[PDB]
Amino acid sequence: SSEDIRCKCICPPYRNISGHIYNQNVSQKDCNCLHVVEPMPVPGHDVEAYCLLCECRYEERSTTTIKVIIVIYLSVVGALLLYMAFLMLVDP
Amino acid sequence: EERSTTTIKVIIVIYLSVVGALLLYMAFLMLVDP
Amino acid sequence: PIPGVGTYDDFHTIDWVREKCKDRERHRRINSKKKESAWEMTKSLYDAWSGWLVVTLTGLASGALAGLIDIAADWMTDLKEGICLSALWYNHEQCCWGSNETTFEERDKCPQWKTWAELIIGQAEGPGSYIMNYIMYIFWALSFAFLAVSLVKVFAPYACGSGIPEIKTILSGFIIRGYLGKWTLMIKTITLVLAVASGLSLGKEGPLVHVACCCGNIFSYLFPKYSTNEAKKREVLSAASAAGVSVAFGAPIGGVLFSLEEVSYYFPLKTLWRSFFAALVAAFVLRSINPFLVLFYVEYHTPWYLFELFPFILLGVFGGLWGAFFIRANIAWCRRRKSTKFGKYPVLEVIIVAAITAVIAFPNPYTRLNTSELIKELFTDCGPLESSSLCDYRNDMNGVYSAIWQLCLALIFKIIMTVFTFGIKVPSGLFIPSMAIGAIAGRIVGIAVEQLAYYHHDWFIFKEWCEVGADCITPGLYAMVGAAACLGGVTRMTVSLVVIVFELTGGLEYIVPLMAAVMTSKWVGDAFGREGIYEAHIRLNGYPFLDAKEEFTHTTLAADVMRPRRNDPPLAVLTQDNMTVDDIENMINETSYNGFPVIMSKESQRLVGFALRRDLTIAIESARKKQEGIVGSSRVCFAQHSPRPLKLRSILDMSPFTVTDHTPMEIVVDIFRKLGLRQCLVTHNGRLLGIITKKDILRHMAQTANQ
Amino acid sequence: PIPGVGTYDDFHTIDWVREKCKDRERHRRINSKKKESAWEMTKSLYDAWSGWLVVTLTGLASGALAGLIDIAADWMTDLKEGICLSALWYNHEQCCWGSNETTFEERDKCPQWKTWAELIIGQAEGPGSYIMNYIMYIFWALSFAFLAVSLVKVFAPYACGSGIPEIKTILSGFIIRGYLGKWTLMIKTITLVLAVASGLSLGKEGPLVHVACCCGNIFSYLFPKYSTNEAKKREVLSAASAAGVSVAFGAPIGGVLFSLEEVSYYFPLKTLWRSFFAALVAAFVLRSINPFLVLFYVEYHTPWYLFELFPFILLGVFGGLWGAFFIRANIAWCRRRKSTKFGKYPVLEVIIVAAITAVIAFPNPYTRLNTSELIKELFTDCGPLESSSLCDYRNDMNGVYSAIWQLCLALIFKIIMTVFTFGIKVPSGLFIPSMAIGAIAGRIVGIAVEQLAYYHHDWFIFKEWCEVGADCITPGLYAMVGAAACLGGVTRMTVSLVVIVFELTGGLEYIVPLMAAVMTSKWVGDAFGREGIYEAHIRLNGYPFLDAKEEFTHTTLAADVMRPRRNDPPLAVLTQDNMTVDDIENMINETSYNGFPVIMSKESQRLVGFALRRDLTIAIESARKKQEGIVGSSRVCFAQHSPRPLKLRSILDMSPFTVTDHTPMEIVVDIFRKLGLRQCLVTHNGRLLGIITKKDILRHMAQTANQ
Ligand SMILES: CC(C)CCC[C@@H](C)[C@H]1CC[C@H]2[C@@H]3CC=C4C[C@@H](O)CC[C@]4(C)[C@H]3CC[C@]12C
Ligand SMILES: CC(C)CCC[C@@H](C)[C@H]1CC[C@H]2[C@@H]3CC=C4C[C@@H](O)CC[C@]4(C)[C@H]3CC[C@]12C
Ligand SMILES: CC(C)CCC[C@@H](C)[C@H]1CC[C@H]2[C@@H]3CC=C4C[C@@H](O)CC[C@]4(C)[C@H]3CC[C@]12C
Ligand SMILES: CC(C)CCC[C@@H](C)[C@H]1CC[C@H]2[C@@H]3CC=C4C[C@@H](O)CC[C@]4(C)[C@H]3CC[C@]12C
Ligand SMILES: [Cl-]
Ligand SMILES: [Cl-]
Ligand SMILES: [Cl-]
Ligand SMILES: [Cl-]
Repeated sequence: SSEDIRCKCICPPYRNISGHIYNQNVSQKDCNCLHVVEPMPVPGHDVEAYCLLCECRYEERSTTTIKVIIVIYLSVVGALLLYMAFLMLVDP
Repeated sequence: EERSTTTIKVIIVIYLSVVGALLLYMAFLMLVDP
Repeated sequence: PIPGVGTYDDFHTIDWVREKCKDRERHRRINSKKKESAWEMTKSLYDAWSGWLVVTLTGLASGALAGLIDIAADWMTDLKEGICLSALWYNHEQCCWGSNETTFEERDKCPQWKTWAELIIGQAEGPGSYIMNYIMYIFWALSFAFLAVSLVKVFAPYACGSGIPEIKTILSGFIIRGYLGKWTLMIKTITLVLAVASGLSLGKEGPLVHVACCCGNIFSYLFPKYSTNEAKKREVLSAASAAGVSVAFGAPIGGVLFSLEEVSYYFPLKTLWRSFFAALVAAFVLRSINPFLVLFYVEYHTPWYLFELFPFILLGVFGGLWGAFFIRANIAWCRRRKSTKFGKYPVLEVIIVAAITAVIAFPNPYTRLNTSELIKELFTDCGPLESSSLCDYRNDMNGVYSAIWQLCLALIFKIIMTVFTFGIKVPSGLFIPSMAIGAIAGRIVGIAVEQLAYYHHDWFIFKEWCEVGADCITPGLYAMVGAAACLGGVTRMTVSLVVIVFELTGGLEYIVPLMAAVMTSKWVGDAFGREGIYEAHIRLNGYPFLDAKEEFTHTTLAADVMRPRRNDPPLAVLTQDNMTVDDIENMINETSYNGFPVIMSKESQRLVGFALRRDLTIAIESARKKQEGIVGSSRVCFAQHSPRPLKLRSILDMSPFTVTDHTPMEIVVDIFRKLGLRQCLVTHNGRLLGIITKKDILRHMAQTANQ
Repeated sequence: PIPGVGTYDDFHTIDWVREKCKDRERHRRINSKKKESAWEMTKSLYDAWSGWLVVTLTGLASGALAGLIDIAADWMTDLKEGICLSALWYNHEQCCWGSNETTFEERDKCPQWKTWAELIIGQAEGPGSYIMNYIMYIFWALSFAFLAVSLVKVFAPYACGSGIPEIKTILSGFIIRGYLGKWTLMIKTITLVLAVASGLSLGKEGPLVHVACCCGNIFSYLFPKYSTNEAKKREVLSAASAAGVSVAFGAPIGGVLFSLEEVSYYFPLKTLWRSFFAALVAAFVLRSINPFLVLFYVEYHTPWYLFELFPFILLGVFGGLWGAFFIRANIAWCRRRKSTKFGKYPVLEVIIVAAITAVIAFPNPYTRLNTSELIKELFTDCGPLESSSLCDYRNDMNGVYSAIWQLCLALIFKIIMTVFTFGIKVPSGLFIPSMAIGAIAGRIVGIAVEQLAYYHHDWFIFKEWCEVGADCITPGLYAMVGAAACLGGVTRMTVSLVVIVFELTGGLEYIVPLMAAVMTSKWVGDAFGREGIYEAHIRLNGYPFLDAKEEFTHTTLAADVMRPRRNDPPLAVLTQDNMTVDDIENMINETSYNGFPVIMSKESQRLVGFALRRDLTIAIESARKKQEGIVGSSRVCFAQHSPRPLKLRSILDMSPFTVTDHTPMEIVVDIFRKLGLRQCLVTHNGRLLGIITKKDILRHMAQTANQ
C-alpha cells in the first residue's frame, strides 16, 4: 500500500537555501536525492554537494498492525467498561 | 591508520628478557645448583 | 496423599525444601511410569519440555502484550494533542507519516492531523485556540486517569503500582493469590496504557515485568510440573520477569541480569538459559509487531574522553542525591497515604494528581511531550539536520539560557511530580521518570560543558582533548549518563542497569562511563541508606521479606527467638499416639500456628516430626469423609504402621530442621535464607525447647530496624 | 585465639560457614575500634575499599598481561614463517605494514620481511625454498614446545592446562596451594606465549582466566581481609576469572556471565558488580595496550533470515556431536596418559605432538595459519576487496570444491589434534580450537547453502527470502554460528557463551541464531552425557567437587553415609573433661580425621562441640610453648570457664551442624551444597551416632556413578 511505504530526503541548509524535506513514495532504489528532489533549489554545479549534505531514507510501516492493535484494545476497553456499568447498575 | 611502536617495544623486549632470565635460572639449577 | 495436602494459604511463605522434595517425588513417579506404556513416555516427554514450552508461551505473550500496550499508549497519548480525522487510528506521527505538506521546521505538521482547537474553534493559532488546547489536554488527561483508576478499583486492585516489590516478595516465597491472575493481567494491560496516556509522571516499562509475570503464572497452570510445585512456578516467574524487562527495554541480556540481580531470590543455572530464551522470544515478537532495532538509539560521532569522566561522576553523584531523596520522600508520602484520610480516596487522589500534572506540564514544551519521547529527544546528538529546540542555541552561536531554563523547570516538575505519582492506585513505573530526570540533568550538564569548551578552548584540558572550534562534547552522552545515574541511585541496580542502558542505546563504547556513573550514584545513595525504592516499598507494605543484607546482632541466640519464650504459654504439641481427632481439631481451631511439632510423648518431649496445621485439618476432613465412624472419638497415631484410628504420619514431616539454642542467630538466619526454611525447631539435649519461624526472624529484624 | 587457628591443609575443602563467621567477627572488631582513634577510622576506610582496590589491581594486571601475551604470541608465531631483517622485533604484518611494495594479491608481501629460505637458501621460491621453510617451521614449533614444557616442568607444574577445572574446584572451597602463586603466574604467562607460538592445537584465551586468578590471589595477599578469609579470597578469585574472560574475548558482560555460571560456586550480589568493574578495567587496559574495539568484528550486510535458522540448527547438532565425542575421546586419551607409560614422558609427548601438528599443518594453508587468524578469516564476509582463497570460487562464478576440500582437511586435522593436545603439560586452551573447528564447519555449511541458493534460486524458499542473483547467504554468519555451537557442545555454556560470542563479534543482530545453535549443541551433547569438558576433567583428576546435578537415591538415608557404619570402629570422640593433652595428641596422630567431635561424657554421648584436628594440634602446641608444665599430663577442659588445664573451647565449634539418621540424604546434600558444609553430625535420640563428611558424600556419589 502507498500509505505503508514512503521515502524522504532531508537536506540541511546550504548557502542561501534553507533546510527542506522531500517526502515521496518510491521503491528503495528509486529513493534517491535526485529522484526525490525535483527540482533542486541549489544550482547544478552545487546540486551534487547539496545531495551529499542531504540524507535520504526509505521507510515501511505495517499500518495494518496498528489498525488491529488499536481496534482490539478499544474493543476490550469498551467491553470492560460495559461490564463495570453492568455491575454498578444492573447487578443490584 | 596509526600504531604504537613503543608498546611493542616494551612488551617484546621485557618478554624476551624474562624468558632469557628464566632459561638462565633453569641452566643454573640444572648444573650450577648441584 | 490426601487431596489438598501440601497447599499453601494466601499471604504465606512456601517451604522451598518441601517443594523440592515434592518435585523429586513427582519426577520419580513420572520416570518410573515411562516404561509402563508409550502414552506414559509421551507424558514424560511433555513434562521434560514443560519448562521450555512455558517459557516460550510467556515470552510470546509478553511480546504481544508489550507491542499492543506500546502502540495503544502512543495513540492515546497523542489523542490529547488532537485527532486525525482522516484516520482515527493514527497518532500524530502516523497521521503525518506520508503527508507532503510537512515542513523542515515542523516534522509532525500535516492538514490531516487536527488539534482540538481546529476541531471546535476552527483556528489553529490564536489565544482562544491555545486555551482550548490547554483545556482539552487537561480534560483528556483527567478522563484517562479516571478510567484507569476506576478499572483498577472495580476489577483488579493488584493492578496498581509497578509490581516489582510484590514480584520480589513472591519470588522470595511469599504468596499473593490473584496478584498474577488473568483479571490482574487484563486490567493492568488496559490501565498501563490509560495511565501513560494520562500524562502522569510514570512509565510502563517496569510494569511490563509484572505483566510478564502474570502471563507466566497463567501459563504455568497448563503444565502440571510447574502448577503443582511453588518453587518451579517461581522459577518460571523469574524467567517471566526477565522477559518482561526484555520487552520493556529490548534488553534480553539486561533482562536476565535484572532477573538475577533484583527479583529472583533463587536463580538455578537452568533458569538462566530459560530466562534468556524467554527474553529473546519476547523481544523477537516485539520486533515483529511493535516496529512499524534499538528504541533509544544514539549516535555520538566523537568518542567519549577521559576528562569527561569528571562530569559523569558528578552526574552520578546527582543521581544518588536524587535517588536517596526520592526514597526518603516518596516512602514518607506513601506512609502518609496509609496513615491519613487522603488514602481513603484513591480515585480522587489520582484525579487531582493528573490534573496538577497536566496543568503544570502543558505550558512547558518538554513536560508536555511524552516522557519516553523527551528521553529520546535528550539522547539524540545535535546536528545540522536536526531541528530540535535544545540545539537552537548551537545553531545561533558556535537561546542557550532559555532552553536551559526550560530544561531545569521540566526537571523540577518531574522530580516533584514523581514523588506523588508513585504509589497511587494505578499501574505506575519508576524507570521512565528516573530516566527522564537523569536525562534532563545530563543534558543540562553536557550543554554547560560544551559551552565551557567552546567559549574557553584555551584551557589545557579542553584544547588537548578537543580541537578548537570542534563539537567534541556530545550532550546526548551526558543525558544518557545522567539517566543511568538517577536510575542506579533510585533502584540501586549496578550491572543489570548498565547492560539494560547499553542495550536500550545500542552502544558499547559508553559502558565504562555508564558503569562509573552508576557506581557513584549507588555509593551516594547508600551513604543515605542502602535500601532501594522497591525494597523500601516492600518494608513499608510489611511483607514477610528477608534480605541477605539484614543480619542479627552477635549477642542474639536461637534461644532469644524461640517462640515459647517466657510469657507465652508452651507451644502446642501433638502426642504421637492416644490423641483423639477431636483433640487435633480443637488444637487447630485454638491456635493459628503454621504447624505443630509432633512429639512421641508429652513427658519425653522428644520430637517425632512437624505436622502442618493446614495438612492436619485437610487430612482429618478427608479421612472423615472417606471412612465412616470418624466422629472425632477415634485416636490418631502418627507412628509408622475397632477404633480405626486415623493415620497422619504421611502429612507429618519426618525430618524437620533443628538447631541448638546456643547456636548464634546469624547462623539461623543464614540457614533460613539459603535453604528457604519456613521454621526450625530449637532443641536442647535432644528434646524440643521451642520453634523459630521466618515470621519470628522478620519480626525481630523489624523491631531492630524500628528502634 | 591461638595463631594458625582456622587455617586449612593443602588439598582440603574449606568450611564456608566458619569463614563467614570469622569475617563477621573481624568486621565487628574493626568497626568497634573506629571510634577509638582517627587512624582506626582510616584503617576501616581502607578495609571497606579493599574489595574495590583488589578488583581494580586484578583487572589492571590481567589486562596488561593479556596484552603482553597477545603481542608476544603474535610475534613468536610469525617468527616461524620468517624474520624481518630490517626489524628483528616485528611480525609479518608489522614488517610489511608500511611497505610500498605491497600487492593486492599478497597484502603481507614486502621486501623487508624475509622467509627462512631467503635467509639461508637465498631464493624465495622453489622446491628447495619450500623444503627449507617446512623444516624451519617444524624446528621452530618444536623449539617453542620444548621451551614451554621444560619451563612448566622445572618451575610451575601447575602452569600446564587451561586451569578452568582447577579454578572451578578452588571456587567451590577446594585448596590447591601454589596453583595461584607468583611462580605459576609467571611460568604460565611465558609458556602460554611459547605454546601458542609452537602452533599446537590450543588457545591462550581460556588460560588467561587462570592468569587473572593468579593475579587476583597475589593482590588479595595485600589486603588483610582477603588474605585472612578464604571465602572472600574466592569471591575475589571469581572477580578475577570474570576479568580474565573479559580480556580473553573483550566481553566484560560475557566474562561476568561466565564467572556466574561456570566457575563461581557461590556468587554474592556484590561480587557481580565487583567482577563487572574488574572486567571493565581489564578490557580498558587491554584496549589501551594491545591495539597498535572488537577482536572478531563482523560486517554481514544481509540480515539473517528465518530459513537460515535450519542450517544454524544443523550446525548446532554438529556442535553437540563433536563436543560429546571430544568429551568421550579426550578424556579417554587423558585417562590413558594416567594409566599407561606414555604419560611418564611429558616433554617427549609434547615434542611428538608438536612435530605431528607442524608436519600436517604446513601443507595446508588454513592449518598453517594461526588458529585465531584462521577464525578471523573465516568470520570475515566475502567481498570484492577481499582476496581470500575461500572467496575465490565466488569470484569465479556467481574452485569451490578445492576450497571445501581444504577446509574439510583442516577441520579433520584440528579435530584429531585437539584430542591429543588438550591435557598435555603445557598451557592449553580449548576455546580457540573449538571456535576454529566450529568456524570451519560453519564456513563449509554456509558455502553449501550459498551454492544451493545461487544454483537453485527457483526454489520458493530461496526466491522469496533472497532475490535472484543476490548474495543473501553470508558464510561468515554460518562460521560464527558453528563456532558458537561447537563451543557450547564441548563446554555446555549457554548464556555466557552466547554473550561472549556477541561481544567478540559485536553483533546483536545474530544473538537469536547464536542462541538457537548453542541450545541445539547443548541438548545434543547432553543426549550423550550432561557433564562438560571442564567437569569431566575435574572428575578425571579426582578433585573433591560437588555439583547440583549429582543426586542420591531416594532410599539413601543419612545413616547409610555415616562414617562409623558397622565394620569401622566407633568414631573417635573427646571427653569434655578428664582428658589429658597426651590423649588428644595421641588421637590426633592415630587418625587422619579432619576433626574430632567432643561429647560431655563417653557414656552420655551428648555432643558438646567439634574441634578440627589442625586446630587441636595448633592450640596444644601453642599452649605448650606459651605455658610451662604442659607435658601432656595436664588435662584439657572444653567446658566454659595445680594442673593448669589447657582450654580448647575457643577452637571448638559451639554449634556444629547436626542431622538425624532418618533424614534422607537428598536433604543432606542440599544442605552441604547451599551452606558449603565441610561436615555434619548425625545424631539419634539426642546423642552422637556418626559423622557425615563432604568427602563421604563425594565418595558415595562417585561409587554410584562408577557402578
Ligand atoms: C478512553 C478511550 C479508550 C476512548 C477513546 C475514544 C476517542 C478516540 C473518541 C471519543 C470522542 C470521539 C470523537 C467524537 C466526535 C467526533 C466528530 C466526528 O465528526 C469525527 C470524529 C470525532 C472527532 C470523534 C473521534 C474519536 C473520539 C475522540
Ligand atoms: C498462547 C499465546 C502464547 C500465543 C501468542 C501468539 C502471538 C505471539 C502471535 C499471534 C499472531 C502473531 C502475528 C501474526 C502475523 C505476523 C505478521 C508477520 O509478518 C510477522 C509476525 C506477526 C506480527 C505475528 C507475531 C506473533 C503473533 C502476535
Ligand atoms: C599493580 C598492578 C595492578 C599495576 C598494573 C599497571 C598497568 C595496567 C599500567 C602500567 C603502565 C600502563 C600504561 C602506560 C602508558 C600507556 C599509554 C597511554 O596512551 C594509554 C595507557 C597506557 C597503555 C598504560 C596502560 C596501563 C599500564 C599498562
Ligand atoms: C624461544 C624464543 C623466545 C627465542 C626467540 C629468539 C629469536 C628471535 C632469535 C633466535 C635466532 C635469531 C637469528 C639468529 C641469526 C640471525 C642472523 C643475523 O644476521 C640477523 C638476525 C638473525 C636472523 C636472528 C634473528 C632472531 C632470532 C630468530
Ligand atoms: Cl516504567
Ligand atoms: Cl518501575
Ligand atoms: Cl583458549
Ligand atoms: Cl579453556
